[PDB]
Parts: sequence; C-alpha cells; structure tokens
Amino acid sequence: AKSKNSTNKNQISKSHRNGIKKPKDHRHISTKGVNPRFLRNRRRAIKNDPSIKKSKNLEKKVNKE
Amino acid sequence: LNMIKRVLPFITFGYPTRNTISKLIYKRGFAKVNGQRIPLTDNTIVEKSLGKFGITCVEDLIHEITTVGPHFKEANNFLWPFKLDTPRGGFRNKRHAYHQGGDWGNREVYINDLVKAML
Amino acid sequence: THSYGYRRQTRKKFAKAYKTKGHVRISRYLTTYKVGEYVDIMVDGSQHKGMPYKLYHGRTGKVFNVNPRSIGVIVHRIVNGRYIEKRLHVKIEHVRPSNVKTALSKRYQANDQAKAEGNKAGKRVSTKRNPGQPLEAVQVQGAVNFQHPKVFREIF
Amino acid sequence: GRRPARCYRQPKGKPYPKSRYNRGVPDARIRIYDSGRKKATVEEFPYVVHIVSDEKEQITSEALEAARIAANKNLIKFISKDAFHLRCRVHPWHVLRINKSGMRGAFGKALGKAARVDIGSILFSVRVKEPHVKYAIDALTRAKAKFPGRQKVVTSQKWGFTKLTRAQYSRLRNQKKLVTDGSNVKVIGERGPLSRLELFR
Amino acid sequence: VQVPKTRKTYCKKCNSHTNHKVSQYKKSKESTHAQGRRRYDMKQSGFGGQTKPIFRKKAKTTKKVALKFDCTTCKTKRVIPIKRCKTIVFMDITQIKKAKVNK
RNA sequence: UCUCAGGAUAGCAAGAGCAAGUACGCAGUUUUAUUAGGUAAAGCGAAUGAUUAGAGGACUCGGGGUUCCAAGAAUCUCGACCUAUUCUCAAACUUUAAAUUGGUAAGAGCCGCGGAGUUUACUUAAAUGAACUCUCGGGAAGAAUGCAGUGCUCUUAGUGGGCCAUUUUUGGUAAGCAGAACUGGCGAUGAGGGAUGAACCUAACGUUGAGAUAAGGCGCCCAAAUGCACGCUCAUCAGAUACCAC
RNA sequence: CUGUUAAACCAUAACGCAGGCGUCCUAAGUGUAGCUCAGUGAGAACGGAAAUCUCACGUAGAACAAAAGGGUAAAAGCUACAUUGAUUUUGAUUUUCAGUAGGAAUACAAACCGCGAAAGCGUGGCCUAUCGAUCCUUUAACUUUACAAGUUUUAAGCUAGAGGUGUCAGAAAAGUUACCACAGGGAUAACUGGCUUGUGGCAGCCAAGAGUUCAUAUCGACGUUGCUUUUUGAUCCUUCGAUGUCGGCUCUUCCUAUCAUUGUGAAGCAGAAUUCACAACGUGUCGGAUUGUUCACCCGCUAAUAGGGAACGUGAGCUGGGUUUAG
RNA sequence: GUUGUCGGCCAUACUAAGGUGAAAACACCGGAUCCCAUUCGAACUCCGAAGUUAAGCGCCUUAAGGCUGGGUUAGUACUAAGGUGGGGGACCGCUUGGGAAGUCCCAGUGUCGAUAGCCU
Ligand SMILES: [Mg+2]
Ligand SMILES: [Mg+2]
Ligand SMILES: [Mg+2]
Ligand SMILES: [Mg+2]
Ligand SMILES: [Mg+2]
Ligand SMILES: [Mg+2]
Ligand SMILES: [Mg+2]
Ligand SMILES: [Mg+2]
Ligand SMILES: [Mg+2]
Ligand SMILES: [Mg+2]
Ligand SMILES: [Mg+2]
Ligand SMILES: [Mg+2]
Ligand SMILES: [Mg+2]
Ligand SMILES: [Mg+2]
Ligand SMILES: [Mg+2]
Ligand SMILES: [Mg+2]
Ligand SMILES: [Mg+2]
Ligand SMILES: [Mg+2]
Ligand SMILES: [Mg+2]
Ligand SMILES: [Mg+2]
Ligand SMILES: [Mg+2]
Ligand SMILES: [Mg+2]
Ligand SMILES: [Mg+2]
Ligand SMILES: [Mg+2]
Ligand SMILES: [Mg+2]
Ligand SMILES: [Mg+2]
Ligand SMILES: [Mg+2]
Ligand SMILES: [Mg+2]
Ligand SMILES: [Mg+2]
Ligand SMILES: [Mg+2]
Ligand SMILES: [Mg+2]
Ligand SMILES: [Mg+2]
Ligand SMILES: [Mg+2]
Ligand SMILES: [Mg+2]
Ligand SMILES: [Mg+2]
Ligand SMILES: [Mg+2]
Ligand SMILES: [Zn+2]
Repeated sequence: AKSKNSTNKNQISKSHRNGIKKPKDHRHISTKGVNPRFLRNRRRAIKNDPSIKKSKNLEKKVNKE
Repeated sequence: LNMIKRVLPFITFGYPTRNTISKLIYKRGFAKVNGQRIPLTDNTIVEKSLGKFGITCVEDLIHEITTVGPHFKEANNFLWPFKLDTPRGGFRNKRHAYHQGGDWGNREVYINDLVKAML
Repeated sequence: THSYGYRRQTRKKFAKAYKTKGHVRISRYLTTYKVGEYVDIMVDGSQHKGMPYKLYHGRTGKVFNVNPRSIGVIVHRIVNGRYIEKRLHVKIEHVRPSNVKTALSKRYQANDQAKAEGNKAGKRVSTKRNPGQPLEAVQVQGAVNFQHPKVFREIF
Repeated sequence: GRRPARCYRQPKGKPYPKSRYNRGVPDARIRIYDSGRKKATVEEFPYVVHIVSDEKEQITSEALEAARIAANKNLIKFISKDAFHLRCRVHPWHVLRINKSGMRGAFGKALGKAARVDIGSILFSVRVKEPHVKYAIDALTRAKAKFPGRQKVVTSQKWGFTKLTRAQYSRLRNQKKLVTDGSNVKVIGERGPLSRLELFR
Repeated sequence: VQVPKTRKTYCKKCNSHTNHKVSQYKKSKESTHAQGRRRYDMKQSGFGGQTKPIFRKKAKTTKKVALKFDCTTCKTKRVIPIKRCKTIVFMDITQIKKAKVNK
C-alpha cells in the first residue's frame, strides 16, 4: 500500500464553489455568554416598564404591584 | 485603474478619441433593455431607459461618455459590452506587453489604431 | 504538524514586544467598554488567564456581553467555505478598543454639520468621498535638469 | 572513497551548520585561513588581489584547502613569504550528508563541510606591493583551477584589506587621521569624547 | 502522595465547613445476588464454554484515588477523585507539622 | 472506524420547493478608513550561538621560557580581561524589517456626556451608572465597478488509489523517485499549433456559408514571400531555437 | 506536548530535524508580608581553587518538579507564616471538529470558605502535554419501583465518582505448512525493459611532485569537469485469466573504450624489445586441467590468445549440471 | 519660574564624571519612654527639631555611551503579476506594481496631568 497523506488541493475551490455563506444579521441576538445578574435586571426592568406592552393577565399582575 | 493591475496581461486598454467613441457606438452600438440585447437604431430607446437622466440621443450618450459627466454609469450600463471583430492588423505578440512590442497593457493613445483594425 | 495544543506555534506571536517585559499597562485596566463597541483583540504573554486561542489575536470583534474581569466579544471564522460565529470571552488584558467606529462617528458628525448648514442655504452638500482622480491640466515653468544614461563602472 | 564534488555542487538544501542539533559532524580539511607575513602594516601591503566566485555554489572545505595550499606554495616560492598576506575570506559552515534497507528514512549522517558561496562573494584575498601584483594574480588564477566551475580574479583599488580607496587612504595619511592596527585601519571622527584625542595627553 | 487525615471542607448537610476524616476508597465485593452475577452464572451454565470475554491486555500502572470524607458533625459521606498516583500515605496533622518543623 | 482494495461522515452534484429575492443588498474586485503579522532581506564594532586576522593596554589574572645577578628586579612567550578593530555564518538566532497577504468597517437598525420612563440583593456616596421604551436636534442617500450566480428548505446519486504544469518547497548523489503549498490543468476534452505524442502554446465544441485572426508558419512535401532590407557564419564531425531529448 | 520543515493570520506531507509525555507535588496548591537572585571588582584569624563575613556594581545573564518554547524583579524568583478554593451546585465558551464525544483550559451566576488592614486573589500546579464509552460492579446522595394489600429481608432504579480498554472512538485470542487451498492484486516482491549513476567502469582540467638534470617522453598528489550502462544500488512505470527464471553448446550480426594484422605521429626510440598517440574492425582472436558455473586459477600453442551489445542474443534449437515442489 | 502628593504614557526619562541650589516643601539630621521592629532602633515603627545642601532631589554641563527621529545606504536586497525571454545549467535579465535594514551623517534628549502650595 502507498497513499497520498494530506493534500488540500481541490478543497479551497470546492469551498468557493457556491460562495462563502454568511449568517443573517438578526436585530435580536441570543443570550449566550451574558451573565445572569444583567439578565435578571433585564427581566425585572421589562416586567415593570409600562411603555412595554405585556399580555393581559401580565398587566393585571404588574398593575396589582 | 487598480482593478486593472490583475488583468493587464489578458487585456489592452487605452485612451480613446471622441471620434473612436462615436464610431464604436454607431457600428457596434447595442443597448441593454430589460435584459435584452437591442441594436442601437432609434433614439426612442435612449429615451426609454435614459431619457429622464436627460439622454435623448446617441450624440448625447457619446457626450456624457467623452466628458464623463454627471451620469456616466447608466450611460455605460446602457451600452452592451462591445463584441468586436478580428483585428485586420495582426496583434503583435500576445505574450508581450505593448511596451516590448507586445499587446498587453495600456496603449495610451494607441488603442484607437486597434479599434480601427477591429471595427 | 504532529502536535496540536492550545499554544502550538505560539512562540513569536505571544512573546512580549521588545522591552515590554513586565509592563503592567494600567491604561487597559481603565478602559471602559460597552455592549455595542467594536474591540480589537491582542494577547499579552504575562497574563495567562482569559487567553484567547492564537487564531483570534489581532482580530476585530464586536462586544456582546460585559463581565466583571472580561469582555464577551463576537468574531467569525471561515470553516469549510462557510462563516461560523464564535462567542469569545476575553480577560481585560488581551483587549483594546478599535478605532474603526471612532473614525466613523467623528467623520459623520462633521459631515452632517456641513449638510445642515448647506440645507440652510439651499445648497445640497454631498458627503460622498471620491477616490484619486485624473490630474487636471497644468502649466509648468521650471528649471530643466537634463539627464543622460550613465556609463557602466565596476566598484570593487 | 569520497563522493564526487558534482554531487553537492548545487545548494539544494537549507543550511546545516554544526549545531547542538548536529552530532558527530567531522572537521573541515581547511584549518588555517592566513598565510604569509601576517604581521605587516597597512602601509607595507597596499594592493589587493581577490578571487571572486562568479557562480552560486557549494565549495568543499577540502577543495578550499586545495586551492589555498596551491596559491601559498606558488606565492612563497615565486616572491617571498615576507611579501604576501594571503587570507581565505570564506569559511565552510554547511554540513553535507550522505545516506549510506532501501529508503525507509533517508536522513544521512554527516559527510563533510562545505562553504556556501553566492555569486560575487570574495573567496580569496591577497595583499602585496606593486612589483608583485602580477605574481599574485598569477597564483590566484591557478588556485581558481582547484575550484568548481567559474571564479574570476580581480584587482581592488582599495587599500590592502581596508575599506578605504587608496586616495581616501592617502588623504587620511596626510591629515594624520589614520590609526594603524595590522591589516586594519581606524579613522578618527568628530564624534569622539575629547579625553581620547591625542592633544589632551 | 501525602494526604492529611483531618481536613476542613464543605459539608452539604451542615452547609458550612466541617472537619472530615479523610480515608481512601475501598471497592467492596460483588454481592452474589446482583443481576449481573446472576446472568453471568446462568449463561455460563451448561455448555458454550466461556461466554463473556476475559480482559487480557491491561495498560495502566496507576489508579485514580478516591478520597472518602466523613463529616464529624453530621456523619455525612462524600467521594472525590484525585490524580493518578503510585504511592499514597495518609498522615495525622500532628505528625505533619512535626515533620515540617524538623525539616 | 482490526481502519490502508471497504464503510460511514462532512464537502462536491441533481431535482422538488419555501421566502417580501430589505438592493440603504450582494462580491475569490478595487478604493477609503481603522488594524494585525515576524516570514524574504538585512543584521551580528546588538542579544543567543558559532568564528578567523593583527595591535595596543596606566591598571590586570596565571603559566613558561630569558637574563642577570641574584629570588628580586629587568626581560622574551602564552593565553585570559578590557582597549580600538577584523574574516565568514545560522530552519530549530535576532534588534530592524518588506512584497504578497489577514481582521473589522464605509449611515435610517446613523450621529449627539438634551429629555421623560422602566428595573422587588443590577451599579454607584450619589437619578450616580448601565440596558431597554417613548421623545428632542441634525442627517441628498454618504467610494469606484459589476449583478443574464437572492437567501433558505427538503430528498437524494456518485466520490472517498489520483496525476501533471508554472512558481515555492523537504528527503535524497539522483530518478519519468518519495513528499508538501497557491492557482490551473489532465482525469471527465475535442479543434489548430510543438512532425509525433494525457496535463505545453492558442484557444472550449449545437448543424452551415462568408470574413478577419490567435498559436504557429509562408523553398518543396504544405495553405502563404525562393519578399524587401540589416549584421554574423564555411564545419575532411556546420547550423537550424520554448516545455524537448541533454 | 514543545521548537523547527511551514515560506510574517490560520492550515499544510513524508519510518523529515531536535526532543518530550502515561508520572510528580498537603505544597511544588492558595494567600499575606518582607527580601533580590546569577555574576564581577576590592577587603577579613585557621582559610589553601573552592566554606563563611563586607562593601560597591550588578536588565535578570539565577530561579521557577519535570521537553521545548513563551512568561515573571518591591515577583511568578528567595525567606517566613497561614490556610485547604486540589471544595458545593449547574450551564456556557475556546482548541481538534461530523463544528459528535472525549482531553484540556477559560469566562459567568449562584454558594461555603482561606489569606490580607484593605482593594484584591484563590473551581489546583506560571502558560502550552501528563489522559478512557455501552454492559457490569462498587460507592455517595434521594418520601423512585417489586403492578391483589401490607411489614420485613432481599432485589431492582434516578444523579454522580472509582474499577478500562496504551490497537488509547474502547474484539475475550499461539504457531506451522516444501502436502497445501480459494478470491484477487501488476494498488506489491522475484526476470527483461524504462528513469537515475551514488557504487562500478572509462576519460579529461590545474599542476605539487616522480622522472639522477628537467612539471607535462611516461605518470600525476591536493582539488576539480565529464562520460558510460557488460557492475552493484535505488525506484516500482509495463507484464501476477504467466513475456519459461543460471550456464554451456550452436549461429548471425553490431559496437570500438583496437589484442593482433595495415599506414603513420611520439619517446628517458642505438639495435632488439617496449611504451604513448592517430586513420582504422577490413580480417582474425585457438586446444585442456578443477569448477553447474559467469568469473577465477593453472597447463599450452599463437600474429594475437582484445572488451562489449543484440529481452544479462539464442529452451515450440538442444542440454538440464546449478537454482526452486513432493522422498 | 519652583515644591511636595497621587499619576497616564514608560530612556527624548537610562548610564558616567561634573557645575549650580531664592523661597517654600522634600530630604539628610536628633532620640529610643510609647504602638512596632530586628543578630543588631541599619531597616521597619514611634517621638521629635540642635545642625545641613554634604547626600537624595530640581536645573544645566560634555566635538559624552545609550536611547528617540530624520539623512545616506538605495530605487541597492527582497517581492506582486507576464513571459514560445537569455543560458548546458547554476542563474541572469525584459514589461507592468510594491519596496527594506547596518557602517557613516545630522538633529533631539522627557512629555501630558489632577491637588495643594512657594516665588509678598
Ligand atoms: Mg460552499
Ligand atoms: Mg503572429
Ligand atoms: Mg502562459
Ligand atoms: Mg510580536
Ligand atoms: Mg480494483
Ligand atoms: Mg454523503
Ligand atoms: Mg433547480
Ligand atoms: Mg449601488
Ligand atoms: Mg484576495
Ligand atoms: Mg505593523
Ligand atoms: Mg515570476
Ligand atoms: Mg511526485
Ligand atoms: Mg502560481
Ligand atoms: Mg496559470
Ligand atoms: Mg477514473
Ligand atoms: Mg484541453
Ligand atoms: Mg470558415
Ligand atoms: Mg533570397
Ligand atoms: Mg489536519
Ligand atoms: Mg521518545
Ligand atoms: Mg509578595
Ligand atoms: Mg488530532
Ligand atoms: Mg470568586
Ligand atoms: Mg470510567
Ligand atoms: Mg565514479
Ligand atoms: Mg585523482
Ligand atoms: Mg520490477
Ligand atoms: Mg505463453
Ligand atoms: Mg516467447
Ligand atoms: Mg579510436
Ligand atoms: Mg592515459
Ligand atoms: Mg571443455
Ligand atoms: Mg538470457
Ligand atoms: Mg526436496
Ligand atoms: Mg538610529
Ligand atoms: Mg546592500
Ligand atoms: Zn457536616
């Protein structure tokens, strides 16, 4: 037996073949890597903010407090 | 000019006379119409696509071209890439730069001669 | 390559710059970072914790989270012909602010100013920047230095 | 027998010095780079004749000693030991290898040492008085024959082994700007602390 | 390796730091009645020679130590793994400080 | 992967579809803005490692020979220490430091320590900060060029022994040898040219007529100059050209 | 796992270079404080090259378990003291990447602590290596089950450690066959042919020298440019649904690096003999011992007893001694 | 103009041998009962006020060493794209782009702060 060990020849072209795919810029991004402190703050400051429209029963809870 | 560094050996560019420009657009004139390749014959076409820019006429076209006025871009895209002919003069050497007696590069003024050979 | 380890082939990239030995660099300690800022990421060898993988040295990321000792940044890596988002967490040490936005804001504000004033006068101002342009006609009156090609001489 | 020089002529490798990565690299057959009267003053031997390798190649140390011994015998006999300083500019740093079942791994033991020479590098240098220039030019040429391919012989207008042109050298003689160590000359600048200059003795 | 017999650490039941006796782990025997033993036997009965494989090639020279900690306060038990070691010596803090003083 | 003639697995490929084909979007391109890098080179009177030449030296560290007389002093010879230099070098050296090249960007999802909000172990002495909401002020569209390849789903074939050229490369004396890098190509590919011939030169193919060409040619085999002008060459072994046959 | 090959992001092959891992450490982890090491000059009983004590100078040239590279000076080094953060919950991130697992390491959020006045620092060793699934067993912790109902004893579970697979994504595994067999392979050896030419063979260049005198009549050291494919090696292109694999015999033809014969040039050519060179194969280049022999060695004649090629010329031309089935 | 305190940059700040020193500070300086500290009150700590710019320290001096910046070096070395370019080759060179480093030259030699002060 004898073989060709590693060649990267055709792979670059193959990769450029259909273009290099880039992800979508999404206004709102996932929360990974963000600490819980800040996250709880967000949760609270959202729950209490009236200028942010909640669900009905939610607003009931918020308006009772 | 920088984007031409890479293609220098595959192409000749030059600085055309207005005369050349005209000749090109009369003999080799074709227009890009909603994707179609349309022979430049009437002016109705120049009005159709470029009319609102203030291009009513072949002569106008030639003018924004030669002046390179306010709308060059659309004046150009309007113009189908020119499908030329075999030069009557042979090319000299295609491996060589016009400088070595070859053809690849800017023949600054000289492009005209070439165009003349191809028209 | 027979060995693949977090620091492989890290020799001259991570060695401190000449005469940088033991520089504490208090400035990095004081730099303020905000969720939307653009950070440039640069490793220092004295500070071992929160070390990014060599690949990311000199990359420009966008900040995403802020932790007490560390800024979460965002970079992308081309992998098999596609881009993959990577969420980095860098200790303060290996991070510095990028001027890529600073330039932008400065420029913009000045430009906008100009346009507002012009709008006052009926003149439309354009902020579009044009690249190098073909040189305008010129007249030249000067002293002529006439050169002739030198003979060949051998200097030994 | 030793492998033919035509094997190692072209420099196909990256440089293989005797290093702490090299065990049991042998010695080089050229141990002495200076012959003649080494004690002479720049004043005593004004003119230089150089062998300049015209080619890019690897010269074997053995080849060096060869060309050298030769040039030496020539010069000593035909003028006098007193009258020539012979210096070998090049040193044989590069180690050749030789692979002595099949190809299983070919990395060789150390064969010998060679000097890596590039086009225009001076191989040999001789300094002498005018009357003897030719003789020098002569023996050098002969040593060129102990050598792989092309090398050329030249006369420098600089002073001995010094960097100065004989004109600069002479002017600096006149002005008392010159200090003498052997083959070397020192030149005196305005940049020096005055505690040095001869006058504050 | 030298491990102190007394050590202060966290206890979950006491929710604080306790003095724990530190001892090594001991694998206890295979109860004759575990389902595994049962099957092994039942397969192995009759014929078919031996059934399950026998492990012939063993590479390890060292076994990871399991520290058993017992809280003095609440009696609770907990196991921690430690890096590979050839030797393990347990020692009274008394004799440890005494040996450190001597050195 | 008991895996090396095989399998899966991504990649490459076809068909059927979804979505407003954010064109203020896209790009194997430049430009502009902000930035990375330690390779080529160079450098070793600069660190690390080698390493030749001669001289000096108040002050020196020891050896030897000399001499005298005597044990000291005077003095030749060595090196080590500086003194000022000097020869030649490093892929597992490096201060310096390219070309080619890598990030990130070039605006309505913009800019502005102007406002009013929301936060029950978020931040601060601090309405301090922070993050998000509704407001206030300003903002010709914020480089060139191109778009007959918009993004995404779904199902799935074949493939998984490669080979060659330019340039760069490692082992090897070397090989039509054995290995690697970027771009191609050959395999999967015909046409004209290199007489000839996989990977060279031109050039990429539906059936057909005309014209003008590329590569290469125009004494005959052979379409087309025994054209028109220059320089050089006589071989009792002339010469006749890229890859090519030394 | 480190530094190189590797060609300034990353990536990149070879039974390519130079090396390192299956451990070691209750401190060599963690913290606080103070100190500055290697080395150099001058100085002090025994004291001597070298023991301790001093001062001045010391960019780091020392030290930091382990290989290398990087990192470190009121410290990461040295000294002293204190302490178990080599701890409790989860999840995420980076490297390799099928962007599975596993190994490492990082950043968070909850705890419970240690050191320090305090800020602060501690989820192991300055950083980059030091490691291991399904089933089974064992252990820790838990108002899980034994399915008519209960109490026991016993037995099953859920979460997480340890017992291990070094062929390290992880089968329980010794030989022989010339008595041999099948599927295939020119993806791969043994013969020819091809590339190469080190090794072999054959020529030159320089000229130190040898030639009593004189480098080059005849040679040629130290070096160096080539040629050849009758040595050997290297490679693996063609042939594994077969190109019959040594030698001799027989016969034909070619080469010239000519052994003899023809005509010459040269000499350290008196003659004789010999040596060097040129035109040159036109013709010739033999008989036996021993050996299967190619070769080798001997006995002889001879003008001479040249060296080679032709699938290492020549098995549907022989022969079958050698080589390599089965005794 | 000058000072202490805490500093960002970290030699244009360092190194060597010198000159100079208003004021106020800073220091050297005096002393060990007290908190603290060592083999030693040297240091660390504490309490002070007889002296003194001699130290430290500010500022300057050297055809100074170093460091910083420009010049030469040099369109040299290296390098991007093309080549049915040359050469037996090693290699060199033609067309279109980028473009270094040491010797030797010349200049520079700390800068930006918040805070409280001295010079009436
Ligand atoms: Mg793709
Ligand atoms: Mg032509
Ligand atoms: Mg081409
Ligand atoms: Mg660096
Ligand atoms: Mg097959
Ligand atoms: Mg598939
Ligand atoms: Mg389709
Ligand atoms: Mg547009
Ligand atoms: Mg690109
Ligand atoms: Mg830079
Ligand atoms: Mg090129
Ligand atoms: Mg190959
Ligand atoms: Mg290329
Ligand atoms: Mg190409
Ligand atoms: Mg095929
Ligand atoms: Mg083709
Ligand atoms: Mg036709
Ligand atoms: Mg004619
Ligand atoms: Mg890989
Ligand atoms: Mg080993
Ligand atoms: Mg400390
Ligand atoms: Mg791996
Ligand atoms: Mg903590
Ligand atoms: Mg396990
Ligand atoms: Mg030979
Ligand atoms: Mg010889
Ligand atoms: Mg074969
Ligand atoms: Mg047959
Ligand atoms: Mg046959
Ligand atoms: Mg002949
Ligand atoms: Mg001869
Ligand atoms: Mg016979
Ligand atoms: Mg045969
Ligand atoms: Mg038998
Ligand atoms: Mg400078
Ligand atoms: Mg130079
Ligand atoms: Zn407890």
